Parts: sequence; structure tokens; C-alpha cells
Amino acid sequence: ANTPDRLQQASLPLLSNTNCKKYWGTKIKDAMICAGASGVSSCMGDSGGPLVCKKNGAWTLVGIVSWGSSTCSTSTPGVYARVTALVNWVQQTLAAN
Amino acid sequence: CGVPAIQPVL
Amino acid sequence: IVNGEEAVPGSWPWQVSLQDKTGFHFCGGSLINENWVVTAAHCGVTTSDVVVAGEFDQGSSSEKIQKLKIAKVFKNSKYNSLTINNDITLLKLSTAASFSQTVSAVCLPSASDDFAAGTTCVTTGWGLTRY
Amino acid sequence: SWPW
Repeated sequence: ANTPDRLQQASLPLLSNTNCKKYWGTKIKDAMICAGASGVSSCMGDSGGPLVCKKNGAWTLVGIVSWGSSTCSTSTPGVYARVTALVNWVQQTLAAN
Repeated sequence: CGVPAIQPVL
Repeated sequence: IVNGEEAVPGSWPWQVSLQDKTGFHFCGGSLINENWVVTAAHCGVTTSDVVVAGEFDQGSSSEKIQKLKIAKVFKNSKYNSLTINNDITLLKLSTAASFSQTVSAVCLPSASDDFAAGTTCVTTGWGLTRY
Repeated sequence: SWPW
């Protein structure tokens, strides 16, 4: 395996959950969003980091790197925590703490 | 938020 | 990231590295403000781990980085370890990050925002480049 | 599959 010293980036497309299920079946839940299968892959050690999409000129956190192929295959989609499903909890936690 | 001072280049 | 490319240094200023007490990078995260980081629940962060902000090259000693203690780990109560669903944790920092050119926050969406299939987004990190 |  190779771990990089320098921060890496990749652009990659969002999938629909319906289409992602063709790869991963019932492992895909509503609070997940798939991205990739496009010639790049997130991989071990990327977990927890961002999947960002540019909206009205600003980068917005759409996903959190979560799981995927055990070999980081670039032809299978990666799975990310779907931030829209989680942001109310984020806001509640910040407000209470 | 969301607007880096050093713009990314993709 | 497999088949990505090196970032412009400092151009993803919310990206943090979660390092254990031995200095080992094990997960990423994102600053959402000066006091809070969002990461994955399955990363298993504890208050003995460190949030490192401002890095580009983890092999360099010449970057002005911030090694930030973690006060408390808030794992989402809906996280399901069996399915890895609702995979989010918040880290409350003991002392605030100092925002700068290279350290700042990512935006959060509204719960109702639409990010359509086919949209091109970006992911970043220090994960493996080859399995 | 594997956590990432």
C-alpha cells in the first residue's frame, strides 16, 4: 500500500441511491450518498474527510468519507455519510453544547 | 464558510 | 484517494487530520467553525487523539500547523456500527482553531438541499493512493 | 467492503 505525505484531491460524480444499490444492494441506506465509480476512489485513511460540492460559489459538505470497496476499486462507487440527513443533529448538538 | 483564501485548482 | 492528484497547498482549509498519540494519521475531518470538527463515527476518535489543522505535507516540519486537543466526542446517537449508517461524529475542540489563510470552515447544507446525481463534487484526504 |  502507499500512503501519501501530501494532501490529495479528486473530482467525482454523485450517484443516485437507486443506482448505487446496483453495486451495493441493501447496504445502501437513506443516510448514505454514493460518489465515484468514475476512475477515482476514496480509500483507507480518507474516512471522516469531506465530500464537497460547490453551490452558489461556496463549497458545501455533502458527504463524509465512510466506506466502500475493500480494494478501493475505481469502478465501484464509494459510500459517504449523507450530510443533509445528519445536519439537523449537527445543529442540535452545537446548540446544546 | 466554503470560500478558501487559496483557491483550489482541479 | 486512488488516482487523484496533489492539492494546491492550503486550498482545502477545512481539511484536518486526526492523529493518534503516536502521531499516526488515521482519519480526516472538516472544520465547521473554530470550535468543532465533523468526522466519521466509525473513525473511533477519543479525547486522546489530536486534530491537526493547516497541514499540506505531513512529511514537512516547516508548516505552521495547529495541533488541537479534543474536549469531547459526540457520536451521532443514530450511528449504527453494524451497517455503518449515520456515520458522523462531532469533535468539540478544547481550544479554538485560529482561522487563517490555510485554516477555515466548510459550509453545511440545509436538510432540504438537493445535490443531484450527476453533479461533480470533490473529495480530499491523506488516504491510500494504492491499495 | 471496509470502513474508509
